[PDB]
Amino acid sequence: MEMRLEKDRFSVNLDVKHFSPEELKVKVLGDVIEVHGKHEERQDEHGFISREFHRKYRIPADVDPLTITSSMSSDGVLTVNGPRKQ
Repeated sequence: MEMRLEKDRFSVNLDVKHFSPEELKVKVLGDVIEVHGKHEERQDEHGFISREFHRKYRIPADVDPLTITSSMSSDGVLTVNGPRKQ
């Protein structure tokens, strides 16, 4: 989901509730945030399921890639954020 852009901040949210933190990987390639999620076959309420996604976000030009950080909430939302340099 969301791509919030403040004057002095940068923040993107992603609903990854089906993936455990160990099943997710975030990589910063230049000005691109890459999020990869993959989980092997798992039983759920409906049957059995495996999933995989690869999401790419464009970072604003005024954001130092080195300052990008991330976090996961209890509600399974992944947030990637960084300070704006201007």
